[PDB]
Amino acid sequence: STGSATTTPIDSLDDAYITPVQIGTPAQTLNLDFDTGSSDLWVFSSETTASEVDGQTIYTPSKSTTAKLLSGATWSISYGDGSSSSGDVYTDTVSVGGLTVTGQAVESAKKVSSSFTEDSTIDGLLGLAFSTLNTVSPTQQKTFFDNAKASLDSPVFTADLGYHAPGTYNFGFIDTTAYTGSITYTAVSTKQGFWEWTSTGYAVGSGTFKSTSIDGIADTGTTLLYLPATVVSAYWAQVSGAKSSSSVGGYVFPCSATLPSFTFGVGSARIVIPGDYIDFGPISTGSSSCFGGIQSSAGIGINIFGDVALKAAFVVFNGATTPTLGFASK
Repeated sequence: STGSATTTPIDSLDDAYITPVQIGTPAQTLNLDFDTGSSDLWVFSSETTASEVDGQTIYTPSKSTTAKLLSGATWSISYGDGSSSSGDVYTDTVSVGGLTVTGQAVESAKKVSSSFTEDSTIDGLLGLAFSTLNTVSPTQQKTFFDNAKASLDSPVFTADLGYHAPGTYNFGFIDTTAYTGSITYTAVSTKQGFWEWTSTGYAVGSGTFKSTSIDGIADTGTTLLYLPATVVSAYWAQVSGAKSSSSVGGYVFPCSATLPSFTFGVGSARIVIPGDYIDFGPISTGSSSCFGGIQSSAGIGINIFGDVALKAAFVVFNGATTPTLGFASK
């Protein structure tokens, strides 16, 4: 089997991407944030504290003939941005882009933090990191991809995120029309539960390439590119007037600037992020200070190849026995 679903930016800045997901019988379609940096599929639901729901579409398991309470199971998750959610668990039929899993753990939120409430466009998350990170207790549950894997034509999914445009998540096949040149594959460590890999270096604009190993994670659920402070300083030094602002919470730059590109290495191959991808607009409405899309990972504890980086590439998440990551230009 295979699946193919369009993923759509939630706003004009590409702050996140939503993908329609069918849950239950008859189908209930929720728009979920596909997140290769976590491993829980959770949804706004009929169980969610009413004051914490503001415009989201909810899953109502009592209206699904295939929903079953997973008795005794609970979940609770905290994300890198400090947001969180928790609740109990149903199993139900879940389909993405034509690909159907029966008996998928659907984690129903009883509580969500303010960040989730305040974002009316995201109805939940669908985690695509390794199932070892799944938070369901006392019986850990598998991700959608792990449940689908054995039925897939090939044990892979691909992320093809758009810049200010829709893109695609495919399951079970590699669309050879969706990228240019060849795909370069690189080793993955699953020791932390992430799609963790090592970039071979970087360049700023038309500058020379710096060969240096940068360990990080391929994370579709993170907006920006978070790299070591050395790398990030080198980038923003090429933008006149750019500075790190502790009051804003990262690098800002004059909105009048033209941003240079940023290149990252994948083995001997090179992925170029155009400068426009690194512009996240005014820090507040009407401001002439703009927020940068490349930020320091110092104090996160991990480097994150988030959407800013991933949307410049066609990315293969290879879930074979020995997992690997593939990157192509497009």
